[PDB]
Amino acid sequence: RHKILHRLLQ
Amino acid sequence: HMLSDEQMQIINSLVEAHHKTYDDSYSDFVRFRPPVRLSMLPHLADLVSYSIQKVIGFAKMIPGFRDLTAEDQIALLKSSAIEIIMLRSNQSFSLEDMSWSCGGPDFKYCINDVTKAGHTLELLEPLVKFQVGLKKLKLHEEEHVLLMAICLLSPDRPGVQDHVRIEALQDRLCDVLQAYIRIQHPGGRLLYAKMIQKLADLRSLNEEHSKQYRSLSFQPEHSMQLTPLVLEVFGSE
Ligand SMILES: C=C1/C(=C\C=C(/CCCCCC(C)(C)O)c2cccc(CCCCCC(C)(C)O)c2)C[C@@H](O)C[C@@H]1O
Repeated sequence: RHKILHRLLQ
Repeated sequence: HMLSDEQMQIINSLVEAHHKTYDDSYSDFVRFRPPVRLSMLPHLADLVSYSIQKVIGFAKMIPGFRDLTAEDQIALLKSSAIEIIMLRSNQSFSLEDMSWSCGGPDFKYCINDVTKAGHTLELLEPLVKFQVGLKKLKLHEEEHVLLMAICLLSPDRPGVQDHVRIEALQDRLCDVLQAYIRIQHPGGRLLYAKMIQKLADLRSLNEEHSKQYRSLSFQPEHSMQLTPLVLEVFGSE
């Protein structure tokens, strides 16, 4: 739901 | 009367974290959409979107932030990102100018452009006042780094679920900051309370900004100027 944030949080 | 070893590891890994995620050359500012003097909105969105990426990089290097669930990490970042950006911007805020200074004259942001980025003095009057307040504290970078980690690690944020564990972390960080001032800051004997006072100031600025952001993000001709990161992080999901 927070696609980018998950990605950035590795 | 003396910092322990773990207390000074926390300090060391936090100062390393900040040095890796803040660039005093500001050379990356030339990859944003240039500022125009809502003509300032595209350059501000880019500036803020870039800064959010730094804050996430910094957060990941805080002892034990990574060990939270990914949901708790997102909740902390969504609520505290704007406070942390206000915090770290003190490094570029000048008292002689009363502005932020991150380059030549083009990356000098002044407040008279406030309405050009779609905000009002109702936000930039307290923000500037906050920024000179924080500058007067004349913080060691240890203390400045410690306040960001304490700000980020607030259990009283919407979305948090494990507000015991993250209160423990926040406690371990204040014990360090409390002790750092006692042992290492000359004339540091009421600085803790003043700093904690600044935390509550942030919640007030946060609010104002979140109210004003709502007005932007609801007019699609303006929200089309933001970046996807900004929309996801300052969004409501
Ligand atoms: C972001 C940072 C640096 C400055 C940080 C600023 C500098 C404001 C200049 C604006 C003054 C003008 C040009 C209008 O007159 C800042 C931080 C927190 C909050 C706000 C309020 C406005 C933010 C709008 C965000 C949206 C539009 C998406 O709602 C601003 C520079 C450097 O310190 C790096 C740091 O990370």
